[PDB]
Amino acid sequence: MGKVEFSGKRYVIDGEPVTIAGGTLQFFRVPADAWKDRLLKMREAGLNTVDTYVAWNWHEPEKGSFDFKGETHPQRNLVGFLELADELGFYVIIRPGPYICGEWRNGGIPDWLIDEHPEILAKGPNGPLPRDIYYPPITYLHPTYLEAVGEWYNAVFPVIRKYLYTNGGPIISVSIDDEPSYWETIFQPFLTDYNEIITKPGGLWEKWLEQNYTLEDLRRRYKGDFKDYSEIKVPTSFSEPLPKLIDWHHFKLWMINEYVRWIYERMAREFDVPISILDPYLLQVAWRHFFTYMREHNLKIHVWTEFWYSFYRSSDFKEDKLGHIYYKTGIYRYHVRKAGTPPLSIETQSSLAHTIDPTEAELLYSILPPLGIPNINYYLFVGGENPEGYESHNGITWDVYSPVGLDGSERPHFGVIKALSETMTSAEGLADAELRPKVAVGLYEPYEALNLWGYEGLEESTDLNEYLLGERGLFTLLAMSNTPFDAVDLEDVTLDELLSYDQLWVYSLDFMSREVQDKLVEFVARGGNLVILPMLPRYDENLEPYSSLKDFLGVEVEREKARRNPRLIQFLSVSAEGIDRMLVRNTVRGVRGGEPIAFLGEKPVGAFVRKGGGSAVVLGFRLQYYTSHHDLHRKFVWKLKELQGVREDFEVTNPDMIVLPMEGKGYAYLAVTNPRGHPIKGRISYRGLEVPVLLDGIELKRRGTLYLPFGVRKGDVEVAYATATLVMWEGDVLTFRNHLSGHSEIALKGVESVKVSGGKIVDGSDGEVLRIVIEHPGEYFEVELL
Amino acid sequence: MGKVEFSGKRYVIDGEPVTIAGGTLQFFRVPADAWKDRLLKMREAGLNTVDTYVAWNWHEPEKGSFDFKGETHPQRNLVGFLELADELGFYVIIRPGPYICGEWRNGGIPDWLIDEHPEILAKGPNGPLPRDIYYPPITYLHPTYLEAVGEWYNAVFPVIRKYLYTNGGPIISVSIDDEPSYWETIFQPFLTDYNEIITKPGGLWEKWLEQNYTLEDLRRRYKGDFKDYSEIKVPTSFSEPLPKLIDWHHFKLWMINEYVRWIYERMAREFDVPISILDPYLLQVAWRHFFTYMREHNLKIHVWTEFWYSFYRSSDFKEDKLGHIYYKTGIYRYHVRKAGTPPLSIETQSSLAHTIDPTEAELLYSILPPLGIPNINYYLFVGGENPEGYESHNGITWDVYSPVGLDGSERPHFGVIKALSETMTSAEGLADAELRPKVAVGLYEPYEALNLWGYEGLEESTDLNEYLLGERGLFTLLAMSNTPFDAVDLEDVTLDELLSYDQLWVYSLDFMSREVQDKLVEFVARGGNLVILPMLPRYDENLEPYSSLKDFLGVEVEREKARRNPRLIQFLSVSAEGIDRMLVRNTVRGVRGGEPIAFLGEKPVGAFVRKGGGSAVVLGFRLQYYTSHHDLHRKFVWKLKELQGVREDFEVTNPDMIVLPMEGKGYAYLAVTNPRGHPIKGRISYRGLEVPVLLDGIELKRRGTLYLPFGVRKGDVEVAYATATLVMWEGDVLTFRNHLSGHSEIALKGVESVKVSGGKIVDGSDGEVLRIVIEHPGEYFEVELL
Ligand SMILES: N[C@@H]1[C@@H](O)[C@H](O)[C@@H](CO)O[C@H]1O
Ligand SMILES: N[C@@H]1[C@@H](O)[C@H](O)[C@@H](CO)O[C@H]1O
Repeated sequence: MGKVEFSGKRYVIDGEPVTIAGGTLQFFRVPADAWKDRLLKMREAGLNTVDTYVAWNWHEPEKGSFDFKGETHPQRNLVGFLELADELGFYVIIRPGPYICGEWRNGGIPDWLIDEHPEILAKGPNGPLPRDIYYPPITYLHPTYLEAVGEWYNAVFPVIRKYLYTNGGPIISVSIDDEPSYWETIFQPFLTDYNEIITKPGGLWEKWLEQNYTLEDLRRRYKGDFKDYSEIKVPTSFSEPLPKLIDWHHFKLWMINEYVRWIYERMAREFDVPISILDPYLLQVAWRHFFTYMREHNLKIHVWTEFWYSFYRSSDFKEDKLGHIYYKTGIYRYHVRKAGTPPLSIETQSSLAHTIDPTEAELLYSILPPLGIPNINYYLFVGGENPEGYESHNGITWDVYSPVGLDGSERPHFGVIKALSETMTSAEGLADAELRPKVAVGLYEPYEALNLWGYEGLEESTDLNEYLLGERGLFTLLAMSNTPFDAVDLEDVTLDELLSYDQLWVYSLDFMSREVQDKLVEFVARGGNLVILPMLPRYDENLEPYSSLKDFLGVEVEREKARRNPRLIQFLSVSAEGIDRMLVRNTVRGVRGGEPIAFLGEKPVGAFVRKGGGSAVVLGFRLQYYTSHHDLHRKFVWKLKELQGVREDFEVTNPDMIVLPMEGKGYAYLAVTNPRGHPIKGRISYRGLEVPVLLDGIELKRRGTLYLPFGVRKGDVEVAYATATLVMWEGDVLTFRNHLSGHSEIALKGVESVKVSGGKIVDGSDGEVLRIVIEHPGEYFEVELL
Repeated sequence: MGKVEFSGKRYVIDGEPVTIAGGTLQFFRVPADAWKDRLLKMREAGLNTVDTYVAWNWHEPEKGSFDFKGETHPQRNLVGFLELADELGFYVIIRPGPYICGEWRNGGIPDWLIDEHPEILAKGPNGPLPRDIYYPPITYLHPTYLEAVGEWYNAVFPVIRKYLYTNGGPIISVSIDDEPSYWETIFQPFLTDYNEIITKPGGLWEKWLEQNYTLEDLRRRYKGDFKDYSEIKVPTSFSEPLPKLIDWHHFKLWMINEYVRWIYERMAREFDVPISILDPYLLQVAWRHFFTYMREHNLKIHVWTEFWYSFYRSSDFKEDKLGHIYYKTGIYRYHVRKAGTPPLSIETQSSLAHTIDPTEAELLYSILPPLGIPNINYYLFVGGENPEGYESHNGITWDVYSPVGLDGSERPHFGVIKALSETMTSAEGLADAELRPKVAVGLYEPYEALNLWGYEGLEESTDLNEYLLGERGLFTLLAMSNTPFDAVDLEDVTLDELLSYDQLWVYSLDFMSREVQDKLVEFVARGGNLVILPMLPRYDENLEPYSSLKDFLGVEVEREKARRNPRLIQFLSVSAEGIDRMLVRNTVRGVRGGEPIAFLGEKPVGAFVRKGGGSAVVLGFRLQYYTSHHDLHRKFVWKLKELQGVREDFEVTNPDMIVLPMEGKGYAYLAVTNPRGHPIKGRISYRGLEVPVLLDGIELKRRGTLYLPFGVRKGDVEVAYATATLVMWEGDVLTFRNHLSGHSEIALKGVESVKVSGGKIVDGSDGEVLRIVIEHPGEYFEVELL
């Protein structure tokens, strides 16, 4: 019967592509007598999909007693919820754990398991962890754990199976665990896991060492005199060799990988819909290890992501967050496009901030499609409450500003979700259209680890949160400079992939593998344009001296140590052509050789070198997002792009108008956004076409986003452009939305006349085109083709 | 001829009270041909005062080479700027340093001084500080530094004296240095200052010790066996008695005080206008030591404050900030009102955030008058540029989103400043009206120091930023529960002052002085109502066992250590009557004895006692601002208020409508604000009135604030209430502003009928009270009395 398939960027249900617009309704945390009303409110919001966990400890409250029908509590009626969601026309994404996070007791793991079998608990290097901590960590690969999970799955899997879309029910995907990260302990490298199955002679650590390295390799890599693998003790402090620390991290990722494989093999045998997972490891760059392991073991897993930015404070989704969002969507889509599964955000923050400003929510949600993710689930969409004994992180409450309250109230971001869902499910060709940046950023996994840890040994700081990702990060600068970027894994990426970009930015610390340094050399030599900062690498992956990149480039970068104490971090000024005293923070390194292009006083601190038809810019400083009237940071980006020949497909008159062109075959949708949120006006050019023509500019009165059609066609009729979002085109009626100003300009080919409702034509022109300006007193208006 | 006096809350100029509405125009950073136009823009904003620094290193670029007239650079023409400001009818606040901060090179200190005399530099405990750090720190009491400062003052003081308001010029105050804080090093207790003049035998530390304590005292306080003061070496680490660390902190404050007095003695000789200072120490609760010092040396200094919340990122002035602003305004006005000088914010952030949302700016600024500060200077008001060689923190730019840009453009918070300043200068009786809370918080200065350091030696955590001050702090919870509060210094406050409140909240750590413990006992014995959390003190100021408060209360509190590792900090649920599973964080202590009122499972963790004539609520947990549908943290505050009989003078139907009553002699103004910013509707009860009567609730559509008149009158005519701000009443014309909804209700007594302009009457009633509901299409409308 029913079919759930996938192609390109979408799931395909019974042979029709569908864009997922989902809300999370955790049935087990919402009164059963309210489920139907709340699903009707999701219908009203334009959602086609419902996401829910299934919690082990909820449905098996005592060992051996399973309740999926509401026999012991009406909120244990999984069966009834799945039947109701189906009757009401929803797809279901189901997430049966065992771990479900969810701010729920033990993340779904039963106390009766942990209390009876404390030997499964993960341990610290000096003994047990405390027991009153949230989500008690567990040693994944302990057989007693796995056996118990298997018994959970044996109960719940037959219910899932019966209700799969392929069997006449609603369920379209089953997810593995929940963002498995060692129970949110991977961030702290010596908190976990020292369980004896790991650390004993012949234990998992020793076996993993033996599978990955020769003993001699480890003697050289860790600078040790080992006579047997059993002599290489688990690390317990930052005084141990950095290579060994990196290995300990990757060992943990390996154990998570084995756990995920174990679950996958059970799910794959039982279910013929897509098997999914959310944010493996709670890392991003380290996904390289996940996708490689999937390929190695033929695991057909659909990896999904999430976007969370504010917890237990008001929302804070403004221009500051763009760097991080661009980075995360970038590295996500790099891997998922190569796996061939649809990009999807299974958790898109809609709760857990105390007050969610609708314009900030709009910015977050609406930037996901141009950044490659058109399939979006809002979490938590339906507010709830925690049954007694199942509280964890919020006490009784599970309604922290959800779009629909526990009482059925509608909060302001409900209407944001509704408007964007209508567009995403209805606008022809939008989901399939793709941003195609001219620029890439090169990410390097080991640095993610170091940032996670706050590692301090090196010449350069590991505060990549500050210099790359955050409110002043380089990535935020690139976004706000109107420089869209792909993100690539520097170890995995091919030369041909790199050379597909006009400019590659690489942030370097002291060390960089031989394989990556040599690759960058080849990139440049073959015509690539590099920007590298704030130093060149001096060491390889083993911390042994190695500098092929630097030697090829023919410059020299002074040695200087970056500072960590905020009071001691310098405030310095760098000048360049057309750039008088641009602020830079922290230690600045002289760059000798090549053509000097930036200066700290009379000292060169950035240089340009050409090699064949390629080039490199080497900066001895951290370039960050700062803005002002003078706006030198943005200007410097633009000067580097001009130096290396980078030309975007679009131009703007107002630098605060951020444009992301979503290109399809013969058409595009330009996402046009105002992240700063102050009123802005300007013109845009796309591939040489300047818009608007009759209006003085596109006006965006506040923070928000438009998806402007360029070349969207049906038959012989084309929307050459519009300054309003084309929400849908049904028969001969075009529905447009412009919630950011009171007028819109539309340019049409192939039609002689129109009738407008919800507004008045106040201006127009041509033979070439039917151009009209419509004043509309609301957000929505319709143009009927005659 | 002119006189500058002061009474109450206001400076009194030529016999008349004036409300200060200022902007900073740092003439030295603004092109001289724009000064006039910028000052005229300030007059359009309703500003009556201009603030500026005078920079030593700018007007003395070489030793002995002074320029105050533009003889060497047009922006050195201080004299010309003062004449201009005077011609244009501005008051001037002048701030001649020597330190001026200002994101300016060395904070104003000449390089030729530091380069010739490095012996004046502050030292670290291990060696010199680095030379390339911002604001090179200086040993204030080094005779070579003070000689140099004296020469600066011998040059600029005659200029300032000529231009004093008392001598026919515009200058109404001269400020001392700038927030002297040991050059932003006081926060790190072991970064500074180990200059030999401090640390040597017979040096400033040893002399301070001997002035403050006997040797016998120090043996007790430090648990030591010293036979000489020379054995008591300066601390360089936390492996010192905690009292000794507190004394090292206080000794630095004393050095700052000495520096201030040295400056003050020179100024007082020269100047007969108020001598002012901004935020001594960059601390708040430590102001006790500054006011005590003022008293002890008979210094007449006017202490002013500042409000800054976002740096080098977008503004973020939402509900999360209210706890800190209530705290800081509270402790400021506690001290300043005892001093008898006017409350004034000399720097009210209007720049240095990348984009300032006007609603967030309005919340920041408009909350100051109801929190006791009607005199406000907006910094930086006029955007500028730094002369070459004088950059520090921003490179070339000094225009980071100022209200007036470098090019004279207006940014969106200009209009917010204009509208507030027009109201503060025109609304009769507004500036003199006073908040009179029912509740106070008791602040304890040693705990401020421990929060600065992140001190780890105690049972309780010193993370007061988290538990008291910040986004989830207790003080934000108080503010958002509609509980205005005063903030009192526990050490200084009299019993009489305490007993004037209906409830006192005290956050306690392990130790609390015998004086303060005993004062708390007396307070409850004499009828006071105490709330104390999350423990009772077990030690006195010398860390010897001392538990007078506990002993009097007759409770016992479990001993448990609070956690610092975020992964290990507990999430727990506390219940009470009406309160099912309210979230708490971190360790929870049983409280045995008294009437149990709060429970962790079956364990009492909060008790209520009645002792002497008063009462005390003792909580073994940290109460924080979390919100949700259930809203249990606000509800718990409400329950405790009820328990102890605390009744505000107002009631409100919407708990997000925050109300601060400003009480006058025969009238009041109710500040009504929407800090969360989502649209809110509600009704207010106040002064026996219901507001509104006809209109369907007061609507605040977005973040912002109204000052609603109650009882404002001229002769027989009285505004009983209105739901718009009364900005001015001139002749028979009342001018109202409601920029937060499109309808307002007015209630007048003594007048039979009115004429409206700017709106239409859409409902009304009479008889002893004329009530009209006006629909207005703009923010302002007028009511003329007939
Ligand atoms: N998958 C988790 C959710 O289960 C949790 O509810 C959400 C908010 O903390 O964080 C995401 O990482
Ligand atoms: N008095 C300083 C100012 O001089 C500075 O310009 C402002 C912004 O950082 O902070 C205050 O603390």
